[PDB]
Amino acid sequence: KRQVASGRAYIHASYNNTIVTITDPDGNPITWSSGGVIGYKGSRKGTPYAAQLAALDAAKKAMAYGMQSVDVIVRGTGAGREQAIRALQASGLQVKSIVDDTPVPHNGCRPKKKFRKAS
Amino acid sequence: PKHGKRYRALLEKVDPNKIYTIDEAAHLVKELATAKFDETVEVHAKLGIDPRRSDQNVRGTVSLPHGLGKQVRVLAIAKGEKIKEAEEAGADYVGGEEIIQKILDGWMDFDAVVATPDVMGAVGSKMGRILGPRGLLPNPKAGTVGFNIGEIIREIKAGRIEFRNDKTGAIHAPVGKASFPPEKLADNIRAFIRALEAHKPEGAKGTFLRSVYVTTTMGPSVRINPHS
Amino acid sequence: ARRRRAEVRQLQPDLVYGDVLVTAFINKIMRDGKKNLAARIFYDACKIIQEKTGQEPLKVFKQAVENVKPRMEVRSRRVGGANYQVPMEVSPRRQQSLALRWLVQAANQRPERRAAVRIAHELMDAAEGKGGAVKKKEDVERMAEANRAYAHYRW
RNA sequence: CGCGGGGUGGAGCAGCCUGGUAGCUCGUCGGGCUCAUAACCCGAAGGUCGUCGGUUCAAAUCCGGCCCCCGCAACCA
RNA sequence: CUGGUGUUGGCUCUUGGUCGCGCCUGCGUAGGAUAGGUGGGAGCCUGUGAACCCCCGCCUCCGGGUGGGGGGGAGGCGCCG
Repeated sequence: KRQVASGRAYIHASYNNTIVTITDPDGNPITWSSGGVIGYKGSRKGTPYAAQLAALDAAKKAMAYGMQSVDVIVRGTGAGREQAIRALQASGLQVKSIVDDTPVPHNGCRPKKKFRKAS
Repeated sequence: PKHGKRYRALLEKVDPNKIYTIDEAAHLVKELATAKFDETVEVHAKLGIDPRRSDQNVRGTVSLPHGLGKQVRVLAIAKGEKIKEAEEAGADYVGGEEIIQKILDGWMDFDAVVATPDVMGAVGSKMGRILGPRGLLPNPKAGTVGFNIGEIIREIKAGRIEFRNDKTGAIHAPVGKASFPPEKLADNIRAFIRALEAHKPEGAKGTFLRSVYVTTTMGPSVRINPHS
Repeated sequence: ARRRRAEVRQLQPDLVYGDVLVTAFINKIMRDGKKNLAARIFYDACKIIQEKTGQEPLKVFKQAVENVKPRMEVRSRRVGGANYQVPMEVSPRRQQSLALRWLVQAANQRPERRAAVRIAHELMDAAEGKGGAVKKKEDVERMAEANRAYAHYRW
């Protein structure tokens, strides 16, 4: 309903799928998208091309929502991530700025044995 | 804008909540017919029935005492002495048995299409798939069937009309023109209101007549009183 | 070809229309060195293009090898015990070899008597764009630009 | 038994409602393709729209009788 | 255990399913577009601003329908095809 031109776009890029949310200046979802939202399923979600599409789809579904300029914040790794940022730009939006806010424990919870190879 | 300047001025002489019997409607529709041409008097209404079943789907015919004023070109698909029977009474096209061979590529709408009881085996495949829901169906309940085909054509050229119920549940049919005085319009609109009362389906519950509107081609309508 | 980059074999200009492309198409039309009945056929085709369409056969032939050249395709290439079908634009040389070869193959799946009328009727359809040979061009690109997920392995 | 929803290729199902549109998908099958198969893609055999009558110049449709499944709450001398 | 009522009173906020209307929308395909349906219609919409250029509310099966303000001056829509 409400329509505000200034925004904030989130890129949660993992390994098995890159996902992005677009919030308002307060950080409240206006709409979101992802490698799954698009036609893709399975592994080919983690792929970059998927990331792009997700980003694009997110953009448009954010555009016709009264959007014009967003503040991008990525989190995670995986191919998709990169493409995702570049995608938001050359897509019709206004990438006001990009930040790299990946969560990192100053050594907290012990990771699964997969992530603990870093013995 | 949304409306017009020749249309909206007509929205000053009629109150929707003020029920104008067919006399304050037939006197006020004489001040709604402002057109280069001579309008009509579209008579509409919403009946108390169910248009999705076949016990209350009203239909039939009814001759209005003064007529319409707009000439209808009636034709025929006779069989026997009913070829010269529709040509002595007055018909544009008549008994040619199967003149369906001309109208199978083109045609710029005349007005009517009648027939008789014995040409029912192939008067369904030749021109049964064209005029279909184009209200020209030789429906016997519509009044376009019978050996008395030239007798049913001297009343549809001199008054009589057809009111059919559609999918939604209402009943339309014109009852005159706009140049017809307060006597020719009001009396006529009374011979069509019996056609909805007398043809009133059986399984229809409640006050059959929920409404009965009467306006003018390009003009505003009046929620006219039911019986008067 | 494990050392040098193979080596592009050079054709011999067509004796009637000049173009090397021409003779190449014939080389495919051919079977068992029967370069004569091979050649023969190609032309007879043109004689139909000439009578069926007041268009110069060459002008038609060229435009039929074009409307068929596949701009991209899928090729297998494993990376981690998985056979993805990666897509990548195709060499301008192979881009010809395919079209040529297919125009030929297709022209033999039609219910036509003499071979002549086959290569002819076909070509005329490759130009218009509606052919069985033109077909693969479409069904070979529908493939890629579909698996465009694995694009990122463009070796 | 009173109420009401619809039977459609081998199966289901949008179309009905708001008249004239055999449409969606898998099996089937010829073929393109690939190491192999699925996916992808062209072409096709398969629908009396349960049935029977009328309304219809035309009815899968509106529809009266109706075969049968589903849903339904009650009741059970 | 539980719904309705009685003992049972004050003060604002929120929001349905009905029914009072004021009002707003619709598209398979072929087709210039986005044609719910029947009846009427050969005629009306503009000097209370029309073809179009700019901006926003709204709706979306995203092609585009819709309606007001503000540039601008006289052009639209349909029968028929």
